[PDB]
Amino acid sequence: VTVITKHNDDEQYAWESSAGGSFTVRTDTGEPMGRGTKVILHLKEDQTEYLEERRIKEIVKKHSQFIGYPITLFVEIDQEELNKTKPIWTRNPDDITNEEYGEFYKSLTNDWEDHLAVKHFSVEGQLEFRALLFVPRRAPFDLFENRKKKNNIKLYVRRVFIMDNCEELIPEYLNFIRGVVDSEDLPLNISREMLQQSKILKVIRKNLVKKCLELFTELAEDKENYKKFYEQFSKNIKLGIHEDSQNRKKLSELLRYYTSASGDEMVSLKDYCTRMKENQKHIYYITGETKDQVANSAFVERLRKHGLEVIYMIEPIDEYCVQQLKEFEGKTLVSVTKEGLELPEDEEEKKKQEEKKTKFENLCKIMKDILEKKVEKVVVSNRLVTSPCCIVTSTYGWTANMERIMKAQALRDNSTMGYMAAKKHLEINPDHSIIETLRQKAEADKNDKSVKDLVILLYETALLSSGFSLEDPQTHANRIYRMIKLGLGIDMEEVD
Amino acid sequence: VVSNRLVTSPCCIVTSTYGWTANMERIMKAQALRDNSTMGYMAAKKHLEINPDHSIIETLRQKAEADKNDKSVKDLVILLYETALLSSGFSLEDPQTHANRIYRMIKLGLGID
Amino acid sequence: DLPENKKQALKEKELGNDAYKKKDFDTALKHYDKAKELDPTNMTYITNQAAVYFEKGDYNKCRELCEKAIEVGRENREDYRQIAKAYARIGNSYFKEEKYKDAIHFYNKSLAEHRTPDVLKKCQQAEKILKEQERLAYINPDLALEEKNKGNECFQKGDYPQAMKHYTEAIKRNPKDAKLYSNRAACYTKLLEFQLALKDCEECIQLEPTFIKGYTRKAAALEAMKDYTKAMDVYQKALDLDSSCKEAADGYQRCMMAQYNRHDSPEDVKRRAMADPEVQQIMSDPAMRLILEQMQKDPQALSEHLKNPVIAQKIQKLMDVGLIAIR
Amino acid sequence: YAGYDSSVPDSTWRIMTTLNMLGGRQVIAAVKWAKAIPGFRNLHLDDQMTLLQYSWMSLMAFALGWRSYRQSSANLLCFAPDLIINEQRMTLPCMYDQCKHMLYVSSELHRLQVSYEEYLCMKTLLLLSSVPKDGLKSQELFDEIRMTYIKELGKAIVKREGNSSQNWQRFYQLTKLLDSMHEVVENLLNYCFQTFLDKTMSIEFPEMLAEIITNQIPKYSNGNIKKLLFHQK
Amino acid sequence: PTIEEVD
Repeated sequence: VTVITKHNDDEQYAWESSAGGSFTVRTDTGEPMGRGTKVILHLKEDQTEYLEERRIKEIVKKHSQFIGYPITLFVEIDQEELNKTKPIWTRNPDDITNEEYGEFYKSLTNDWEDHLAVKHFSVEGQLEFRALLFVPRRAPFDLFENRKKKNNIKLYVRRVFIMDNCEELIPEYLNFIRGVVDSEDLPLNISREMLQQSKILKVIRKNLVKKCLELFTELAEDKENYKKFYEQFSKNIKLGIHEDSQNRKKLSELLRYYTSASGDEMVSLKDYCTRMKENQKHIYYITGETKDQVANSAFVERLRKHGLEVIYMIEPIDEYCVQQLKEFEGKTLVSVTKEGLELPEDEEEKKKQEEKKTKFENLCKIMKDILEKKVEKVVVSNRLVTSPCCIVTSTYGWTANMERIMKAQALRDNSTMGYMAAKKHLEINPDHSIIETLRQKAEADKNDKSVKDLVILLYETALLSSGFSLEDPQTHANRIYRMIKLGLGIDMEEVD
Repeated sequence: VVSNRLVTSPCCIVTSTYGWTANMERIMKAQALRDNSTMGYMAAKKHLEINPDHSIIETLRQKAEADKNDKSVKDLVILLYETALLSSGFSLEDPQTHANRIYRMIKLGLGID
Repeated sequence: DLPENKKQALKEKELGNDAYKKKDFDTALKHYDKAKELDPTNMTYITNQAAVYFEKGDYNKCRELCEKAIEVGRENREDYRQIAKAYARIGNSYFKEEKYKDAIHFYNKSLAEHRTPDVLKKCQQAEKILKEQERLAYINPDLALEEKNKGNECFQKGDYPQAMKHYTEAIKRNPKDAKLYSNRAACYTKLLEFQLALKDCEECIQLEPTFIKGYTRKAAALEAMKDYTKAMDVYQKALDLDSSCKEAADGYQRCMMAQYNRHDSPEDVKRRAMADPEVQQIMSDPAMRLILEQMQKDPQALSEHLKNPVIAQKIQKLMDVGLIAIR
Repeated sequence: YAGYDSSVPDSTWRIMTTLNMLGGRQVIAAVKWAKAIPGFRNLHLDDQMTLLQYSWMSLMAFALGWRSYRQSSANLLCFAPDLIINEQRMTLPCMYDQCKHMLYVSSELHRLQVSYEEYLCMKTLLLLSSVPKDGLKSQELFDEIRMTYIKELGKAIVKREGNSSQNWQRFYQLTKLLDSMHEVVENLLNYCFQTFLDKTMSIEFPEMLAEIITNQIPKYSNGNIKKLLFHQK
Repeated sequence: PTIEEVD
């Protein structure tokens, strides 16, 4: 290392050293500087890549871009200023344009495409930091060359670049937001462990989350762009609704679902509330594989009859959202496929429902005995209109949709599962002509073969309607074949 | 096609040479997030085989020849198809339509209008 | 529960409400006027009378009433949401008269009183309408020609950034000038802003489908970025218009070889191909993942699956980008 | 995907027998849970089972505690997310003679204003809290695991209360609940031991608890089981 | 080339 210095009011001297315990100084007999210091480094041959114009530009742009004095690179000369502008995040949020945020983002993420939205804010007081949080226009892609680089929010402390991977800076469910955080209180004595134990980092993280949620809300106000956002990031909101127990309320407001009364639009839980019927204390929902399976499901026949709206949840992750969304704006959420569902029914109708339970009490008992080893109970339905029956999931069990996911995972894992199977209830439609016929036969002779066969066939059919697999598809098919051969016969302005 | 593997079942559904097994299909349908264009294609790669000696099939041949569009044939053929998918372990895209076919058959069996 | 005059005002309020349900504007005004005098420290009677004047198209009277209601509500400490509603309605009269700039002013006051979702949406509509009216007022093809011409003087000297600035003013002044879009595209191609060259060339082309230069400028940007597959396709579209065109023919021939010669390392292929959302979808789709595994293991899986376009074109896209090589 | 199993009771005042069916399913779940904690499966099986045999009672009462704290402001026991037993059944002797000790635990989590992280740290600590007086065959690993857990409780508290005096007060007050859980267990187990052996009580047990209780009675009631405390009085 | 021309 060579250091040439000229103090104002002193002589220019040249220091030279190879370390190793020693150095010397000589008068510098070369050209004088007006003032100042120049350092000449004599490089190791394997390190000469650091003299590359490209590498210098990258290093200065990544680590010295916040230096107040202009730094220029002399090459061949062509002289290029490197720290030409202030870091975008240190500039006033009101002056910065969308084009500027756009180019910054592209460089930040190496995303040829523009950003969806950006939140830019700063705080002061007992905590001081500045931050930029960007929402991409596309969800992150599966390529491992991208996934291995997360969490991609750059951290700076006192404008000093610290790192590209900022674990514990933002919750994982929001790890699709790209950005920059520049903290003043966080110590420069950084190691992953210090950061994990830092109360400063903890506070910054909760504040970044709140701001992310504010950005999402602003996007929510814009119907056209919110939909674009939601299509790419709805799963992230949903992961959050499940895990973030404190921001769960704000996250629920961001959910959008198809409903039985939305046509093809996705609507918010607040829109559902605005279309609720008098004395409706519940938000009704159904889960499934497709929109049409749930729309035409037996479980919603009466709800449509009564004019009630039902939320259609058809993404696998929905099975988790419903586990934490116990309430929305004080209304209870209920699954139309689960045990105990009740409607905002009339008192006269409730009496008729009790009369029907009595009328069919004997049938319920007979069917249960036939199916004692198949179902927990047989009861009279308050859900069905045209189906003679359905299979209802117990309150603590898994719906057919969650069981098919668990089973699909077991196949994925090349395993089987040591778990309690969902408990099931069969429900009888008391007004169905098949059911009334059955009541009469069942009472005439409890063990008439045709009673036993009809009950089993209805049970298996009902399992299929509810999305449960059959434990024995060949036997089921054979019952159908028997049925077929018998059928063939071959054996103004607002006012205050 | 006409079956060379069946005896008592009127039919079965056979995975085509390059198709999915029931287990692959179950994983795919249950968990895949898809536009269903490629899934519809793979899902459709199936062969239905006919048991030429089954009494249902023989009855069916006779009806099909008498009237290609007989409504009872269109419904019997679909019912056998859906049933066969289940016996082969494949899910139905719409269990409710299937159930309704069963319910119609039942009410007819019971003398119900 | 109420002072007798408040209850009396309420009974009249309710009768007035029924009169409005039936659109009986004038009976209702009589009821609300009684209610207003019975309980004068209450904006509701004033705003209801305004509701009639708004529905009648009598916007000046309904505005006076809303303003009086606002002054009264503040004196009597009425809910901020009530004040907001009176302002929202004022903004609505201007909205209805198409005075969107005033509708906005009053909606802004409404929002300060309460950021009512209805106001937020209605004021956004007022803004969208006014913004379109302003752009149309801004448009003037002769000023566009003068800015275009200054942009051309700059452009022709190699000063593309300045040319771009003048071209930008020219397009604000004349939005359908296809030639102007392609002149900006040229500025960007020369400055290596190849992506921006593509967006302005695309608008030029849709406006003027026969503008062969729109295609040669776009294709040059694509070729420069080593997107030889689309550059060739764009240069070919240019050839479809004129088979003798020099850039359309020469750029096409360079792309024809370069699109294969550049594959080099698979890392180049992955970084470039996966930039394209279409192949990201092909790879993110598990059905395709299963099909591809069969294809690697069995050339006959390819022979059969490629007979169906839904798969054959997903595969063709992966081949076109260089992700799938066929030997 | 997350979520692997589920369990509920099917009765209210008759929880006097269904608590055992539930305790059976909950201790089994506790075994799966315990195994899921790194290093638990490396413990000798005889000791893994000994610890659930002795700790199942505190894990059950503590599990009820959390749900009660959040669902009924610790006034009622919550046997499962879907079952809360109300006052008209809660004070009956068949319920209350055992349940009053489980209510003590619920009341303390509520008085203490325990976070879920702090709660889980404590549930995890209770898992290894009751051992034979003669020690465990693979005790050295059990001891490392149990001490890791107490350090985790401290961390859960320090990062939540703030200040210094509140960290030690919340820590020691929560720790006092872990220690007093043994007073809860002494009485809750004596109910089970008595109803297991005395046929007069007409109490049914599942195979899981029936094995635990026959193995636990001759050691617990005779003082051959050691109560591990994390704090002094 | 086209990119150095105006229309």
